[PDB]
Amino acid sequence: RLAVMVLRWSDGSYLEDQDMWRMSGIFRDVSLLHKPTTQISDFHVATRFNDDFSRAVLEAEVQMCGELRDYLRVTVSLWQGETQVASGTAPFGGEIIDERGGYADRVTLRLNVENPKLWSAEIPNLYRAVVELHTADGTLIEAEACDVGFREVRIENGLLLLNGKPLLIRGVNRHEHHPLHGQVMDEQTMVQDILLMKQNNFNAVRCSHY
Amino acid sequence: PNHPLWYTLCDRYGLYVVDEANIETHGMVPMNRLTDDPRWLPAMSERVTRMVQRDRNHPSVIIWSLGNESGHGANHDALYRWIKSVDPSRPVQYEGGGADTTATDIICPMYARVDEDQPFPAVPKWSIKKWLSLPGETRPLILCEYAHAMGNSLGGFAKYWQAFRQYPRLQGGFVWDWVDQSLIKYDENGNPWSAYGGDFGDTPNDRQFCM
Ligand SMILES: [Mg+2]
Ligand code: NA
Ligand code: NA
Repeated sequence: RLAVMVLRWSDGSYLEDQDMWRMSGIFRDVSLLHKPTTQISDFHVATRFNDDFSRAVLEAEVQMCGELRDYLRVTVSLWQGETQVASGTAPFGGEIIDERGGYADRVTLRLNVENPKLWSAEIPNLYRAVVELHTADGTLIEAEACDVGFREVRIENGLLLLNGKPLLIRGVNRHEHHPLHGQVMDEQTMVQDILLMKQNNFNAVRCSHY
Repeated sequence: PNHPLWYTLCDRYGLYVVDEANIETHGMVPMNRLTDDPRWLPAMSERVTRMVQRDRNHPSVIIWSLGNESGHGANHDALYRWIKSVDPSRPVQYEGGGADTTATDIICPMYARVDEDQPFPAVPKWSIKKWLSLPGETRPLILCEYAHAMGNSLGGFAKYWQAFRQYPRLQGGFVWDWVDQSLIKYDENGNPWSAYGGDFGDTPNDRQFCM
């Protein structure tokens, strides 16, 4: 038995003065997650490009918790559909960062990707990155994963650029609102919103304000 | 460069002066044919350097100009730097080659409009409001020529001044121009009349464009 005492007002409310209905409760999903003792505790995916975007490096920083061991390995593989595009495997132990050494509980993988299909609102090209925590001879501990979009966002010469091209934001602010369920969001409503926005030539959304 | 008394009069009465080198090669094709030519650098250098040597002590002169309507050549870049090196006390401006070249401290277009773009190839005349904020652009904009007062004209003059006042980096301009270049001729009875291009048997000519 779980018991949850939810308070309507808190010191937190001073930072939650958005122009919206003031409601309360357990209004998003509750879940139970099982992880092994030795586990992926964090991972960051970055994508860097050459000048013409004909080459990319996918860089993946992975962190573990649990007992450090020489036999531990991380494999990051990148998939385009059912096709494996790139893969890297390394033991734990980051580069030296200061006078006391590096992160023994971290590893950075670097995958080369030739002519990556680029992500934009116009063509949302996605790859699948799988992060496998495993033993040297390939016994899996656990896998995490995310969708990867190869795109570069930068400000140069006073212009916001996506993949080297100046954006024109056709944006709208969107609160999480349903007239019957209040501030509880469901997939069907989210999808309905996305289709309508795209059907009406929007390419961008601001998470107003959370 | 003007008659020397002009600068003395501007010093005393109080007018800001743009002193301009006697260099205009408008009729060349393309406009920079001579001013990109190192063979013409000596001749151009003297027109700039001798003006500076003559007029550099006048307080009314606040800006140097490299000339007018001669495209943009490497000769302009050399003479721009020569002025910056010998007289750091005055900005240098030059409109040729698109009004925002590396030979000018001031975006100084001629007849750029307030709101309307005129995107000519190579040498566009951006709307002056737009021009200021083009990517990477930081300089002040002062029109070297605007509001062409030919005949019944100066329509929309107020639109310029509204923008000048609203935008800090729009710091005005110089109307084209002060005085009709009409010449006097006489009829059979000795009555004077105002003449313009072509009235002296001069041909080819550009008729009333001198006024
Ligand atoms: Mg508010
Ligand atoms: Na102004
Ligand atoms: Na004229």
